[PDB]
Parts: sequence; structure tokens; C-alpha cells
Amino acid sequence: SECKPGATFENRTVDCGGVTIGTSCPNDSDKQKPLIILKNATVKNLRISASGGADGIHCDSGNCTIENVIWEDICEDAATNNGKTMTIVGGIAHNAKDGYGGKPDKVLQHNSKNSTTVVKGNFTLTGEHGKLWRSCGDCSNNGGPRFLTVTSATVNGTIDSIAGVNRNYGDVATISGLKIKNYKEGKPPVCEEFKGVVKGQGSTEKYGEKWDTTNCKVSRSGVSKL
Ligand SMILES: [Ca+2]
Ligand SMILES: [Zn+2]
Ligand SMILES: [Zn+2]
Repeated sequence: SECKPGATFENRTVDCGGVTIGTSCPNDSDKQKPLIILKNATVKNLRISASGGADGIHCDSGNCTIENVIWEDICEDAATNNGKTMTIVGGIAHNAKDGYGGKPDKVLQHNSKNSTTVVKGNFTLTGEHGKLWRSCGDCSNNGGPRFLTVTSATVNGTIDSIAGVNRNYGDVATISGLKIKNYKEGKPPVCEEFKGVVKGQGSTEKYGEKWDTTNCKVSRSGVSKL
């Protein structure tokens, strides 16, 4: 029940005691493995070093919870939903321009279907970021629906956008309680609608930011300046 790179937790909750772990982060996806793999489990109070974020934490089965986890410099992505439910409870996720893993991209990667990623407990983003959550746009065996639930989160820094939903797959992002540093309408965009596709069967299309639509369930009242 120790927290170290390569660890897989299943049917239990693990308290890492606030320890720091990590491997490396070359700028290569061919070689970045997840630090922790979760299977109907929970991981808490864990720090991941700046030069060793690798491929983050994977929720490869069932319901998962990632509580009070700190990413000193997100490498490929922070956490990945390949299960039924992935809940992010608090924690801080830092990333930066000129950091490890290249230009900042996605924090939460969501690939499973008829699943839900949940962001609560005031999960915070620091530094420079790409997107908080993205429903895989061109995955192999892509489809939906994919759901995002944000009841509270803080972006103490910069970010390209918040959520990306695949309109043609029935994805729904429900956002509220979001605070963004220097927020202004469209700066940055919150919920954006896209057209998802199956890998090799076509290409993705961008529809842009939307408010209070079937797929983008966020009101202008749900996002505010930090
Ligand atoms: Ca990074
Ligand atoms: Zn990844
Ligand atoms: Zn995995």
C-alpha cells in the first residue's frame, strides 16, 4: 500500500501521506507511462514532481477519486478517465510555458463512454494551461456520451479554454462555481462544442463557445473573475 511510480490501486482508498513521486518527462508520448492506475479506487495526499509527471493518473475502471493531489508541472496530462466516474476533489495542478512536456495542453483526459468526470472541492489550476477537460475528439472507437460536472474550481493563472464537448456524441458539460483569473467574456472561452470522430474515419470540427445549450450546460453566472 505504498505510493510509487507504476502502482495500481484497486477496490480501496490509498493515503499517500503527502509524499512526492515522479519518474521523468521527455517530450515523448511513446514513453510516458501513468504514475498511478486506479480501478474502483481512491488516491489522496500525493505530490508529483515537476520533471516526472509522465502520463499522470489513470482511472481505468469503475469509479475513481483523486483527492488533494498536486502536479508541480503537468507532463502529458494530469488524470485520465477510462472508467465510469472520475472525481477530482481539490488539489492543485500546475503547468507552464517552457515547462516539462512542451506547450501546455489538457489536464483531464476523458476517453470512456457513458461516463462522468467530476470536478469539485475547488480543484485549482496554476501557471499556464491548455484545457481543463476534453472529451476525446478523435479516439479509436470514439463515441459517447461523455459528461463533465464542475461544481467548484479555480484557475489561478491562464488557460486556453475550459471544456470541449462533442455535440454529435451527446456530450454534456455542466459547469458552475468556476473562478478564472482576469476573466472576461470569451477570455478565456469556457464550454466549446465540437464534432467528434472515430480515428481514421474523418476529422474533428470546431463549433466554438456556447452558453446554456443542450451540450454546454453553463450559464454566464456560473463563471467569474478570481
Ligand atoms: Ca508541463
Ligand atoms: Zn495522457
Ligand atoms: Zn491506463
